[PDB]
Parts: sequence; C-alpha cells; structure tokens
Amino acid sequence: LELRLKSPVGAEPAVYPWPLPVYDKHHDAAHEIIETIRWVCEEIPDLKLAMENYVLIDYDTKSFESMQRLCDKYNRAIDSIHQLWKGTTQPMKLNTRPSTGLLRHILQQVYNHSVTDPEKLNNYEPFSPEVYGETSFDLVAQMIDEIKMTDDDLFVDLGSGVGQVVLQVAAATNCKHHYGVEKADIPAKYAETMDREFRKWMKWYGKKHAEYTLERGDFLSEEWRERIANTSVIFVNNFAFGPEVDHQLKERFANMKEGGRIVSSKPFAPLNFRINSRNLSDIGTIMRVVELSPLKGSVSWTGKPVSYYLHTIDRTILENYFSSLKNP
Amino acid sequence: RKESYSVYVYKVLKQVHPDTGISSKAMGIMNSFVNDIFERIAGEASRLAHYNKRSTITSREIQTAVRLLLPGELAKHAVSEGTKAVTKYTSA
Amino acid sequence: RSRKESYSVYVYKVLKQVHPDTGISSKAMGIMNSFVNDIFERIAGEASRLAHYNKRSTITSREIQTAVRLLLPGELAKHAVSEGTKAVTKYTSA
Amino acid sequence: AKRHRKVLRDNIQGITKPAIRRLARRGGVKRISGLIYEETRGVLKVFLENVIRDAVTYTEHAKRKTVTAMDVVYALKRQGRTLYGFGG
Amino acid sequence: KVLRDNIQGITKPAIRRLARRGGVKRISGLIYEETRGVLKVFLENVIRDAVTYTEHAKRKTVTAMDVVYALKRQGRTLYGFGG
Amino acid sequence: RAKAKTRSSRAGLQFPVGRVHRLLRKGNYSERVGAGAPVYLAAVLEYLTAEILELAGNAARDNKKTRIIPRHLQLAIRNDEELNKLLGRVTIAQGGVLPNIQAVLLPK
Amino acid sequence: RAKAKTRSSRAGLQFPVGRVHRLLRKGNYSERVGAGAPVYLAAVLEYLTAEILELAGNAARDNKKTRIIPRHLQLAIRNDEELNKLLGRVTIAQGGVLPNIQAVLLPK
Amino acid sequence: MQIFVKTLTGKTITLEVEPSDTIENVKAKIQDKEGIPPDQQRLIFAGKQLEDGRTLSDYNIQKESTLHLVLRLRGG
Amino acid sequence: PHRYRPGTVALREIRRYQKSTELLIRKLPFQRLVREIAQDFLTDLRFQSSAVMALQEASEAYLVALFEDTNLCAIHAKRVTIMPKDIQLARRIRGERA
Amino acid sequence: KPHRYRPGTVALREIRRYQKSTELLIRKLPFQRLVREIAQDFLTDLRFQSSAVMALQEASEAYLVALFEDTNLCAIHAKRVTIMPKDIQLARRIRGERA
DNA sequence: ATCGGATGTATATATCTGACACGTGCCTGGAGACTAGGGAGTAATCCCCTTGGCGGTTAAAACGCGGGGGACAGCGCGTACGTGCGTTTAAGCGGTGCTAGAGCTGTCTACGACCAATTGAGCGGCCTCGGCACCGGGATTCTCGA
DNA sequence: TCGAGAATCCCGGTGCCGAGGCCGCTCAATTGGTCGTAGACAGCTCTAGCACCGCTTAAACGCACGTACGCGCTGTCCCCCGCGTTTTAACCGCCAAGGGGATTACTCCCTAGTCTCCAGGCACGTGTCAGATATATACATCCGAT
Ligand SMILES: C[S@@+](CC[C@H](N)C(=O)[O-])C[C@H]1O[C@@H](n2cnc3c(N)ncnc32)[C@H](O)[C@@H]1O
Repeated sequence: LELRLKSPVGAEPAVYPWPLPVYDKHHDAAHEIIETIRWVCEEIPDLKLAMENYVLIDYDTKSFESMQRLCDKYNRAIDSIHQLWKGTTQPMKLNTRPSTGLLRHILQQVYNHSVTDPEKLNNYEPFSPEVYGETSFDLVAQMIDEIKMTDDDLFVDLGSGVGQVVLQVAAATNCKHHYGVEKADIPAKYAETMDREFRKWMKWYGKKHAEYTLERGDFLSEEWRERIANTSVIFVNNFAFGPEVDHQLKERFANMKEGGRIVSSKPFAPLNFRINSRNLSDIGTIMRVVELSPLKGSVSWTGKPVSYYLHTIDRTILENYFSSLKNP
Repeated sequence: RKESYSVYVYKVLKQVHPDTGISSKAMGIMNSFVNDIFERIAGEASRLAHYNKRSTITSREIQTAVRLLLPGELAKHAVSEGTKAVTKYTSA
Repeated sequence: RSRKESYSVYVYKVLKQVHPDTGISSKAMGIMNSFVNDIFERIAGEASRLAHYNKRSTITSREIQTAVRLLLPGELAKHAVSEGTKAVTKYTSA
Repeated sequence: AKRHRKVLRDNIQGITKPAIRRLARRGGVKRISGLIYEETRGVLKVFLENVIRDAVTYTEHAKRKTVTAMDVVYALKRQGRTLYGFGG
Repeated sequence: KVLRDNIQGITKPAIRRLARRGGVKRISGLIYEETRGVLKVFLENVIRDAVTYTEHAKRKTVTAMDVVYALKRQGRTLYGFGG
Repeated sequence: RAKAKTRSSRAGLQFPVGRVHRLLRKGNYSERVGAGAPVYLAAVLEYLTAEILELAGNAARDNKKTRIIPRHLQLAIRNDEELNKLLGRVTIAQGGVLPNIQAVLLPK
Repeated sequence: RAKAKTRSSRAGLQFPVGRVHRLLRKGNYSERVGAGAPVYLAAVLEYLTAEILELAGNAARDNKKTRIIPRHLQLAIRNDEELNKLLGRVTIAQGGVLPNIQAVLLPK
Repeated sequence: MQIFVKTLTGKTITLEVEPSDTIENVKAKIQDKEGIPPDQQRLIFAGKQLEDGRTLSDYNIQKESTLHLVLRLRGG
Repeated sequence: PHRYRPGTVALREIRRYQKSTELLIRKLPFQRLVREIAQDFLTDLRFQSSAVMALQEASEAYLVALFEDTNLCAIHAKRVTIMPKDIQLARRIRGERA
Repeated sequence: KPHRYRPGTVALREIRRYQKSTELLIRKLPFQRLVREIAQDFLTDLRFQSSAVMALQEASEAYLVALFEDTNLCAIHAKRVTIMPKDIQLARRIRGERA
C-alpha cells in the first residue's frame, strides 16, 4: 500500500502510495524512485560497493514486490555503511550545496509533487501580461554563472510563476535572502505547495540553501517601488508583458544602485544605443546591455533557442557623454 | 497660409545634429516622407477599426498598425516611443 | 444569429443570361463573391481618393468613371465605361 | 505533472522530398538538383512565418486567441497576395 | 506642330550612361533598341494615368502632382516634387 | 402612392443599386454620395462578372461539364489577356495552373 | 483661466499633436477619433524622422558637408537595413544610387 | 394534459397543453417559459418532424410523452 | 525488362500535376508545421481549420509560382536542372532577398 | 604609340563616375519632346508644368537604372559579361512586367 | 525508318450519392414622399507661367578606324539525378467526446463630438552672412608597356 | 620586376545665393462645458476546435544501376571598346504674347435625413441529377531491336 525511504542525514522518511501518481503518458514515476537512489548512491560514494552483489537493472514495476525488494532493503542495506554513524566519523555536513546534477533532480522532483494539473497554468487572458512560460534549468545555471553574485547581493524574481527560478538561485548562491512575487492566483497557489515541498526534500538529502520567500502581489504597486530599488540583481521574464508595463518597469529600475544587474527575456534598452540630446531621460543612458549565449531548450513554450539579455547599471556613461560636450 | 512639417523637422535636427542643416530640396523630401507614413499608418488603422466593427480609431489601433507596417527593430522602438508619449500625456 | 449578405442571387442571375444551361458550384460562387467585393474596394477606394485630391466631399458618377479608367486595362475600361454611362442615362430618363 | 505545453520541435522535415518534387512539377521543371530541398525548406520557412505574425496581431487586436480564416485573408492581401475563396 | 520620332533623341551615349550607373561594364549592340522600347512602354503607362488625373480636374495642364499620383498607383512612389 | 420600383430595374441592371449605395455610405469613402454613383458602379460590377462567367462557362463546356468549378474560373482568367492584368496578384483556391511546358524541355 | 499648453508640450514631443488630430478628422479614416491616437501617431512620426536625420547627418559628415543634401538622404536609407524595407518602393529625386560593382567585373 | 419537452442539452420541461393546441402553439409556450424563439425549435415524436399546421391529437400524442427538441439556428 | 528513359516519367508528371488542382503537401505535417511556428508567441493559439487550409493554399501557390521563375533562370543559363542559385536569382529580381 | 587603355578599364572608370553623381543622364530637350508626343495620343493640346516633365524624367531615370541592375545579374548568371536583350526580357519577366 | 511488345491512357457503360436548385414563408432593408441647408456649379476677373522664337557658345553626339577580348561552339569526362523495386513509416479516416470560447444580449458610464470664446504659435516677408561651388596649382596614384 | 603618362585626390583663393535668423500678424489650436452614444462589461449559450482511438494502405524511405547532363577546356572570330575628327543641336539667356490656373461671389439644385411602408432576399426544407467512381476494353505512346 505504501513504500518508504530513509534519509542519510537523519531527516523524516518519505511516502510513496501504491496507487501511484503517474503524471504523463510514460514516465510513470517509479523512475523517480530508482533515480532518487542513484543520487544518494554517491554522496557518500560507497553505496555502489555496498549494493553491487544483488541488484541489477530490473523491469516489471507493476508488481508490488519489485519495489519492495528494492525499497525496504534500501532501508536495511543502508546500515551496512550507515553503522559508522557513531564513534569516529560523522556523516556529511549539512552545510553543503548540491551539485548541478543533484539540483536538477531535486527541482524536477519538487515540481512533480507540487503541480497536479499543469494545464491549469494555461488559464489566462490571451496576450495579457499574465501569460505563463518557464525558464529551463540550463539558462538559470547560465544566468548564475555569468553574473557574479557576492556574499551581499539580493535576488528578486519579478513574476516568479510557480517559483522554480528562485529555488535554483537560493540553492546555488551564498546570498542573504531571495524573493519572488506573483500576481496570478493559480501559479501562486502552486508556489505555496512548491515552497513546502522544496524544504522537506532539502533536509532529506541534507543540503543547505539560502533563505527565500515566495509572495503574492503586484510588483507595480507602491510597496515594490522602494524594494525594487534596494535589490542588487533582478530576474524578470518580460517576453509578453507588453510595452505599457515594460515602460513602468523602466521607471522603477532607474533608482537601482551602481552594479545593479537585470536579466530579462526582452531588452529594456537597445544593444546599439546612441545617446544624444533627444534620449537623455531614457534608461539606456545609465545601463550597459549584453546578450547572453543562447542554448537549446532555454524556454518552455518553444523549441528554438531564446536568448536572455543582461543589463548592468552604471552612471559613468552619461558623464562620459558629458565629458565630451564642453570643449568643441 | 500653406502648411508643412518644415518647422518640426528642423527642430528634430538640432536635437540630433545641433550644427548641421538641410537644403530646401531635401526638406521637401522629408515632408514627402512624413505625409507618406501618415497615410500608411492612418490607412491601416482605418481598416483595423472596420474589421472589428468599431467606429473609433484609438491609440491601440495606431499601435497595431505600427506593428504591421514597420519592419523589425523599427516597430519595437516606435511602439515604446509612442507609449511613452501617451502615458506622459495622460499624467499631465 | 445574424443573417448574411452576398452577391450569390445576383451572380446567378447574370449567369442565366450568359449561359442559360450551365450552373455553378458553391465553392466557385464563393470565389465570385470574393471577386465582386475586391473590385468594389478598388473602385470605391480610388474614387474616394479622387474626391480628396480635388477637394470635393461627394462621390459622383464622374469619379466612378475615372476610377474605372485608372484601374481596368485597355478594352475592359472601354466597355465598362460604356456600360456604366448607358445605365445612368437610362436611370435618369425614367 | 509534466508539462504545461508539449513542444513541437522539427516539423519542417515534414515538407518532404517527394512533396517538393510535385510542387516543382506544377512549376514545370524537368530535373532537380539535390540541394534544392534544403533551399526550398528555408523559403516557406521565411514565407509562412511572415504570414503568421501579420496573422496573429490581427488576432490579438480582436482579443481573440483563435486565428480565423479571415486574418489570414487580411494577412495575405496585405503582403500583395490576394486569396479568393475563404472569403472576403 | 506634329511631333514624331523622338525615341531616337534618347541616344546611344545616354543609354550607355544609364547602364553604367546600373553597374554594367559591357553592352551588346542590340540593347539600344530594347531600351527604347522598354522606356516607351513605361512612359505610356505613366502619362496615360497622369492625363486622366488632369482630365478629371477639368484642366489642360499636366501638373507635377498628377505625375506623382500616377506614379504612386503603380507602386513607384516618388519623393521631392510635392507629394 | 405608386407601386415601388427598385433602382436596379429602372437602370436596367441585375446588381442591386440600393445595396451598393448603402456600402458606399458605410465604407468611409466620402462625406457625401451622389445619386448616379451607385448606378454607375453596379453596372461596372455586373459587366465584369458577366465576362468571367462568359469565359468560365466556355471552359466548363470544353471539359464537358455543366457546372462551373474553381478550375474553370482559373482557366478563364489566365487565358484572357486583360483579366490576367486585373487578377495578376490574385491566387484562386483549388484553381491550379495553366498547362505550360517550356519548348527546351521537350524531347529531341 | 490658466495659460494654454499645447498638446505636444504635455506629451513631451516636437511634432504637432493638434495638427495630426485635425488631419485624422478630415481624412475620412473613421467616424470618430480617440484622444490618445494623435499623441501616439505624432510620437511615431517624430521617431522615424529622427532616425533618418541621424543617419543622413552622419552621411553629410563623411563627405565633409554641414548641410543635408538629397544624396545624403539616399545614402542613409539604402545603407540601413530596416529603412530600406520601408522605402524600398520609393525613389528619391536627385538621390542617385549606392556605389556597387559586382566582383566578377573587377579586373584580374 | 401535460407533455415533456426534452432538449438536446439535458433539460426536460413540463408544459400543460391541450390536444387542440397546434405545434405552433407548443412552440409559442416554450418562449413564454424558457425564452427560446420559434425559429429555433424542432420537435420529435417517434422520429417525426412536427408541423405547425396540425395539432397534438393529429399525431397520437399521449400525455406524459417524451418530445425531443432539435436546436436549429439561423446560420452556422 | 522494360524501363523508361530518364526525363520521360518526369514530363509525364508535368502533365499530371498541371492538370489537377489538389493540394500537394500532406495536410497533417503542414498543420503541425503551422502550429510550431505559432509557438513563438508564448500565448496559446487555436487555428480555426479553415485558416490552416488558407495557409496551405497560399504557401503552395507561392512555391509553384517560385519554381516557374526558377525554371526560367535555369533555361537562361543553358541548363535543364534547377539549382539553388536559380532560386536565389529569382528571389532577388522579384524583390524578396535583395 | 599613343596611350591606349585596355578595353574595360575606361568602362569601370565610368561605373565609378556615374554611381558617384546624382545628375540626370538623358538630355532634357529630347526627353521633353518624347513626353509631348506620347501625350498627343491621349489629349490634343496639353500644357505640362516644367516640374512635371522633371518628375517624369526622374522616374524614368530610376526605372531604367534599376532595370540594368537586374539585367546585369541575369548576364552574370549565364556566365557572361555583356548584357544582351534576353537579359532584359528575363528581368522583366520575373519582375512581373513582361509576363 | 520501320516493327512489335508493353505500358500508359482514353473510351464507354453502370451505379450511386450529396449538393445544386427550387419553393415557401417572413422580416428587414430598400423605396416613396417630404423638408432644409449647403456643396458645388457658374460666371467673371487677375496675373502667373507656359509657349514660341532667336542667337551664340560649346558640350556632346556621330562617324570611323583598329584591335583584342569575349561569346560561342565543340569535345570529353565524371558525377549525380532519374527510374524502379522492395521495405517501412505515418497519413488519412471515421467515430466518439469534452469543453471552451466565440458570439450574443442587456445595462451603463465615460469619452469624444459639437460649440463658443480667446490668444500665441507658425507663417510670410525681410535681411545677411557663410557654406559651397568654382578656379587653379600642386602632389599622389593607377594603368600599361616594358 | 620599373619608368611614362594619364587620372585623381589634395591644398588655397574668390565670389555668391541660398539657408538661417528676426519680426509682424492672423487663425488655428486650446479652454471650457455639455450631451448622447459607442464601447466596456457581465452573463449566457452552444458550435467547433482539441484530443484520442484503431485500422487500412497510400505514400515516404531507402537502395542501386546507368545514363545523360553539368562542367571544364580549347579554339575561332567577330563584335564591342577606345580614340580621334567632324558635326550637330543642347543649353543658356533673352524677349514677347496670351492661355488658363487660381480665386471670389452668388445662388440653385442636389443630397442628407426623416417617417411610413412593403417586397425582395434570406433561411429552411426537400428531391433529383450531375459527376465521381469502377471495370473492362480499345488504342495511342514509348523504346529496344532490326
Ligand atoms: C512568463 S511567467 C515567468 C515565470 C517564472 N519567472 C519563470 O520564468 O519560470 C511571468 C509571470 O509574471 C506574472 N506577472 C505579470 N504581471 C505581474 C505583476 N504586475 N505582478 C506580479 N506578477 C506579475 C504573470 O502571472 C506570469 O505568470
């Protein structure tokens, strides 16, 4: 009726009901469990030697005993090497961030247990700012590696959706506190389930993340003018926001500090921005825009590569414009 | 008592190139340019109000007529230029 | 709910005067409706532009006539002018 | 579950080699180089994504989510190509 | 007062001068009667439309705007004469 | 009063003068519409539709058909020199193309 | 009452909003004209004229001139990829052509 | 007597009628109680298409009979 | 055995398809092509079935008329086979690639 | 014994001369006579503003120069350097004029 | 050029379905009659600008000679495309079912047309200086024959 | 590989007319109300678009041979380019005359608008024949062989 796994780092055990939560046509998530064992197999790189002699790649998951030969034995044969829990060497420190392969598995696993009907995410007004789309694991990993977040930056995702972007950032960056705000009620409802489920599968592997908060709200409100300007790095997926609210975001971004980073789907400033007397109040005056390297499967609504752009606030460009306006 | 855009084209030079001029032969080409894209945008926005059985041309019909007529990056920066002027007109 | 309008009654009357034994399919009648609506918008759009060039606010049969000369090629424009003036002189006589 | 959209991926292959022969036979060509088919899949790639996008943007102006037969007519007839029989 | 054979006033040096703004570096001898036939067909189409704009205005003078209007409805719109 | 006569019947036409007059008023073409303008325009549209149905009914007879199919409209327009100038930028659905093989391609 | 402000000044524009609003009313485009429609349209026309005068003033500087001549408008439009798409069917009087020799024609 | 007018949507209504009432009178009473116009109704009795000129007793309709309502619409 | 010479069956297919009016692309791969170009607009689109037939009728009329001009460019160069530089020379004179 | 350029050198020098200038290349009085004799077949005594004859010439210059650009592409496509009458006919056929 | 085998193709008759074409009732849009107001027809007048002619200067067109480069035909070779046969992939079809969204009606309010009064922006005319065109004289470069 | 020679760019001067700034003055845009209706919005309904299913088989895919076409090479020759002399007429500047473009005033007849009315065209239903299909046969077309 159920089947249980035990944590290596002493956390609460897991639950898998025998009326299985099959999700798509064929991933039929016992593949979730047999791949969950393989990441705890090397944490701790000695489950492969502790469990070589009897197991092999096995089909026929429709029987209850095929998991049962694998799962309670995993609750049992863990103690062939867990038994060193006392006396001379502790297990792994909880202050470890996961690898990119482990983090990809946890974020896929937290997504499967959280969203129940992903076709509900398509319930929006057409061509509105509230359309839904996602950024893949590979672009956010590109985004984290091509900004350089120090130990004092603050990350905010405007329009966080279900919140999978801030979970990858909070588990791959040593910063203070991260935020995500979402207006639409359907992905913000899944974001609360996504919030709880990320934490309990994070102590289960025994890994730390930075602290975060997923909120409901509208970032175009007066509460958010003060706290957009006080953050260091901003992620936003503005692909279908439209020009009326992209114009509103520019006059919130104009109060950011020096070295303020902005990663967006569409640019807030041209790549070939020439400054003259006609566009001195534009936001491209005070920022430098570069296009990141595009990768395959970068977004979730199309298959072709969509490239996101990087914005860096510097108020040393308009001065260099003013440093050649005087002597001729 | 005949009108043109020559006063207004000459103001846009001094913002862009503050120490160049135009000849009068090329000012007349700039007046032919402004009248041409006036009747392209207003002609396409007239059909958009008629396809949807509306009787009013608003700033939304001008916006989607710009997106039909201008190519690529011209349409991106004319839409952001037009929405900046409308939101400044309605907040003043 | 709203009822439609087309030229299908009138295309079928012209066909019986020209070929009184042939018929027409419904997909060919939909092309003849697209043809009449296309030539309407060309003539009325050009005649609208002639009244604006000459600073007039009315469209008369003089402006439909010169829009037919601008749009139709050589012998089509010759016979369509003669068909149009024949109808107006019959209309205004009685 | 997974996911909110099933992404269609290639679909230009799609327009196959014995379908380009038998578009060129109506054009009246007798012999065809082997490099035509990749050239022809790129033209019908540029075309038909100029028609769509100019077909959509008539759909978003009508607030309407469903691109109809009109707005394909009006997409064509804007690019200088008038299509009869769908029907305006 | 009757005026005839003026395509020959468009000479071989003038057609050769037009081809070299077009980027042609060598010209066969049979081009020059082709170019006079193409230019006659082009001027007949524009003047026919320009005269029927000035007949409708009940004038006897072909103005520059009649030429600009005639060129615009052939796709060949032209800046610099009042349009 | 007297029994109503349609404006198509007193002009001697088949196309509706009153419907064309309404479409000119509701089409934003001018502020004002003359009385002879829908009579003139309905006579031109009736003339142009009588030429295509003349030539397409001849094309339907050459294929031993008694109905006009969109192929017969295509064969009528493309074989007439002046209907091909009007409808040169027009594509007709299910119309096909004229049979035309270049003479170089024919075998020796 | 208060001193009059033009609609171009409160929109932050250089082109006349009130003249564009009159040309939309007197052009037979629709029965009715919204209030933001001449503000939006005058901003697009001011943007497009600022791009040509940007590029034509650069072309006048490359020939060491301080005035814009119709040649400089021709060189600006034909060397910009997107201005060449708008004005591809447009001929400019006394504009000339771009210098372009095919590479086959150059001597060996 | 009463009849049952079943729709194609799943709605079966109870209408108090008389055998002298025509099908034109049946199509007039549904507009009185449901708002459906008379040009949008087709009636079914054992596979027949009922005509407005004849009455209910001309088609041998017993009380508590199931009449089906095919929804015609002006266009499509 | 029996075997036609090359060019004979090809001319037989000129006469076959210039006589018919049918669509020559398969309908489900074309519809699947249309729905994946429209994925670039983020939002969900629905495509009334008469609109996909209007796109296919126009795309095939575009390509058949392009192979007619492509064929004239190959005959001009004293060739009988069409070649990718014939498509590029036809689309440049037509005003498409420039 | 006199100086003598090889054939093709002066022609390339004339490509660069006339692609730099913006002047009209047809003589003005022979062009004006041609306009006045084509117009005799439409209306009997026309009057022709001098700006209208210059608008007709500026359009005819631009039509022919753009036609020789496409004519030149058809001659290179046939691996030639000379333009021939079949190059003009092919260029007008694809453009949609000769048909 | 002719001949026969084989493959395609046109020919004729049957049979069968669904779409054209006809008919009927009905409602809404076109027609008849009338009034009021202004668009344009009509005339008259002004003066701009088009036409016609003239003469002189000289740039450009025309004519011819001469020679080399390019068009064109022919030939030979190798490759890549057509033809056809066997294998394999998925299109097409028909049928079922859900549900959503496009179309519709009914309130209702805010937005734009209309109108009147007022003034400053833009237009016309006006000086006037400087950009640019012209002219000449110098250096630099390119083509061509060695 | 290098000197002659013919174009071409570069560096200054003179002269000028067209672009730029100033000013005076209407008239068109702004201000301010006001009214009525277009459009936004909520609710409701049911057509049609999406998705799934299994099956049949049309069509795509893959393979292999061979043929004919692309393409490169060579040689001929004539036609096109370059140049110099002569001839023609474009071009400029000027004068003169008058058709007709452009404007203004006046008034009339034509069109918008209104209400009443009624008949033509639309929706709906129904029946039959045109055309598609199939099969079998007749015959025209291609191609290897002689
Ligand atoms: C394209 S989704 C991005 C989801 C997430 N950032 C990701 O890439 O995985 C953009 C989201 O922004 C949200 N959004 C739009 N306007 C918003 C606003 N004004 N305040 C908060 N969220 C908003 C919409 O609900 C939409 O779901």
